[PDB]
Amino acid sequence: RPSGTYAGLPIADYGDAPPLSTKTMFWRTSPEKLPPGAWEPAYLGSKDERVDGPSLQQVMRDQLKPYSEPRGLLPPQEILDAVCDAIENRLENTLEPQKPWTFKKACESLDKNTSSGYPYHKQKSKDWTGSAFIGDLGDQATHANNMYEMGKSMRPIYTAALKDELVKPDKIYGKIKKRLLWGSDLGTMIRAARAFGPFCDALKETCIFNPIRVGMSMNEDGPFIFARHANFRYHMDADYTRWDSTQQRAILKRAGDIMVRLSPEPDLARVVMDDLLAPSLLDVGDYKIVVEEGLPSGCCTTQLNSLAHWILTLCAMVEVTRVDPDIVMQESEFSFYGDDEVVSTNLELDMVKYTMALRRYGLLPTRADKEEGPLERRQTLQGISFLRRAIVGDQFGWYGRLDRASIDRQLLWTKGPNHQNPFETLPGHRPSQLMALLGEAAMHGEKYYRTVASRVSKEAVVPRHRSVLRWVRFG
Repeated sequence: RPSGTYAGLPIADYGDAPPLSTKTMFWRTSPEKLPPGAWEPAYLGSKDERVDGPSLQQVMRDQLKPYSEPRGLLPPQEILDAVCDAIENRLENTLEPQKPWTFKKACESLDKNTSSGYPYHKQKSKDWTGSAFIGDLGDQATHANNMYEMGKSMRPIYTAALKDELVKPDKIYGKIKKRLLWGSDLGTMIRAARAFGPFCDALKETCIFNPIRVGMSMNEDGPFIFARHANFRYHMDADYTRWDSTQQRAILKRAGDIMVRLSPEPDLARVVMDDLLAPSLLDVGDYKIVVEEGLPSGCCTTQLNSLAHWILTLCAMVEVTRVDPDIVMQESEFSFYGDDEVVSTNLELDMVKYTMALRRYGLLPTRADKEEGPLERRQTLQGISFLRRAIVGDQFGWYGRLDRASIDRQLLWTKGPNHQNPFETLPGHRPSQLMALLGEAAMHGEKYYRTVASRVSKEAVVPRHRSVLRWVRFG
């Protein structure tokens, strides 16, 4: 029945999480050595041969601290109110009304390759028949669904984890850092997917017309989305640091009012929503801690986080320019995917005050240069980035071009089963991935593609440069 603080946060109970994984899924594609510049998978803990560093638990503690930090301020009530209304008005106008989700659809929509979280901590497939859940997950899922249909509350229990992904060298060999993941429990996933799966489908259908850019295909949808943005005189990217842990529950509650209101079973979704926003129970292994503020990375949450982003951005804009939110929306094009943003506007936005305002809400915008100061607006869209592609304009139009280093990386590394040493190579010589690479290399001109296609060829239908450029850009 423990007590006290763990990493600045109140302890609620003993934890049930199994230990943090010390394994990576990335494998080198060749045995050849790697320059000291190259990205490698994030730190693997005590057992990590590359560097003797701190414990994984220590690394997670360092991630949890920002959630203990004092919130920034709320935007002035009247602005928050007018922004929330304007946003949800916009969505009422564009969103196609939906059928409620069944338990069957909810269960289908779940990613079967990830852990079911508390209490069973098991890969979802392991109890999946192909069309239903059985055994343990079947019970948990059947239970969660009854509570959801009854409008009864259930406390989510997230399982803390650290992201296995490629990071730049100083994250491994300098100050070691690893991204915190919140793994929802199955019951929560089922309740959230019934409540809000409709909103998500509806929202996915309008990824071109609305600023929540989730669902967008970079190749097919990119050039339209960018052309839209190019109609506006000024363009910017706030590029936030620690978005998730700086969120305010008060802002997320407004985002959640919107989702709820626009759902086909709003009384049922209300309960789920309130459950998702109540102080979060996080299992860090030793303990389950209560985290009252910030955003939980677990479950829908990508849309809730984009809504919140839209709310925040529009508040700063309304505050500085004094223009009504729906008018700001008339004179503006926004792109959001959680923390990621492009904002284009015809309005004469004061950058110093816009930045002041975002910092006042407790957000941490950052400059391109990494120097302190006001946010920078440009009169060209070229240069601004979104979803890891750089936005380029040419005689034929606007497109998203992934940078060289991202492409090089996908050559150097591949996914496989979990293992302890990232440099061990995978025996056996992935064409689906190899195709899309050649595509991305095409957008970079003559010299670069010819050195990529060379490497690709060594990994043993590889056409000419302009013959794939035209494929990936147009038909």
